[PDB]
Amino acid sequence: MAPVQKQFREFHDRIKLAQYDENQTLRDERDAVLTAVREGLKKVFADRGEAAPTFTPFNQGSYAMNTGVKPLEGGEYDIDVGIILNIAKDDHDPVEVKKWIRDALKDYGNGAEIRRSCVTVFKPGYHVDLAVYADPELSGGTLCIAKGKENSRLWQISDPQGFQDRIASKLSGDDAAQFRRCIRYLKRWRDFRFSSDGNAAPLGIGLTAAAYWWFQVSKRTDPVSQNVTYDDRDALEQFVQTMLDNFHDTWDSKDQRSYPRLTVELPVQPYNDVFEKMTGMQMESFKSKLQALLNALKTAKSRLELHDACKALADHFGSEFPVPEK
Ligand SMILES: O=c1ccn([C@@H]2O[C@H](COP(=O)(O)NP(=O)(O)OP(=O)(O)O)[C@@H](O)[C@H]2O)c(=O)[nH]1
Ligand SMILES: O=c1ccn([C@@H]2O[C@H](COP(=O)(O)NP(=O)(O)OP(=O)(O)O)[C@@H](O)[C@H]2O)c(=O)[nH]1
Repeated sequence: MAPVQKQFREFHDRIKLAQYDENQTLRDERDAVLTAVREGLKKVFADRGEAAPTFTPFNQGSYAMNTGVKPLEGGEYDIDVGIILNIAKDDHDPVEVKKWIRDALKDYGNGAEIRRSCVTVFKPGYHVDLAVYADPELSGGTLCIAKGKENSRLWQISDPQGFQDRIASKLSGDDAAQFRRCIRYLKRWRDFRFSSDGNAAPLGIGLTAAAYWWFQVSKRTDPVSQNVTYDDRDALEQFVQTMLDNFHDTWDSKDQRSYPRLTVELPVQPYNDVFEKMTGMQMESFKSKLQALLNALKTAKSRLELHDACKALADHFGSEFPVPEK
């Protein structure tokens, strides 16, 4: 077994949150918000004199892709769900359609909100993000998400299920398990080391897309038993180094200097840079913490004391990373 592998797997056990298909609590919180939208929609449509449109829900985000992590103590997790309304996109305003959902949920938990890319509804210790789509069958065969706020506002080409397929299909079996563990490791690193300023934090979807582009399996196959052991520390080292290698100095005419920028395109429509909202200064801070994480992964390979190897990693991963006594 690889150095620190046992402690990586124990860390993984502590940070993992079970996917929808394995998690009754998340399925119930999801389904309660879905019910709340159906009932809520009757109310909104009683003023327009016809049946509210029906919707088809589907799982999205980390609990659909089995890349979910528990929040830090007193943080919130996000349940992500898509609803495809039985509407033609050209017949309705995206913000109008997101308004229906917001007003449907106005009086659910601590209220609803219209975001650039979703309607978010707040409850204790978690929020639910409802991506709102028009019917492809009614909208010229494309799946379009409702983008923009009151203060702003389009139907944008979207492919959440294609993204989810890409993440599921990149690898299989125990190879795909290491891939998923390494996404979760970086999500906990993100939560632990970007807690000062949430806006500066690399989005979960960006770490997932980065893994899609750049993650490589690390495993060794015994010359005798042919028995296979995974090396998460080495997989993470190679993955982090590859991300660092893809930062590019980018000139900023206002500040008259360069900032290092990591561009991570979604591998499906709309193929946008998921990190495009991060400022140059937030990118410089992201790069420096990634470099510090890389340095710790290399130190952890070289320590004679397992205590010192694990301590070096706990400095970047936080309180759930096991540190054996010296
Ligand atoms: O397909 C999609 C796309 C987007 N989303 C949801 O959209 C959210 C992305 O976050 P956001 O873009 O909706 N937030 P925003 O209002 O732009 O913040 P800011 O302008 O800085 O003040 C995420 O929480 C996703 O879960 C989906 O759920 N599904
Ligand atoms: O830019 C994009 C593109 C796509 N999506 C879509 O939104 C869904 C996930 O929504 P999300 O933004 O919450 N991503 P997630 O993986 O849950 O990060 P995290 O909560 O930190 O673990 C996915 O099914 C994507 O297809 C976005 O949210 N943003």
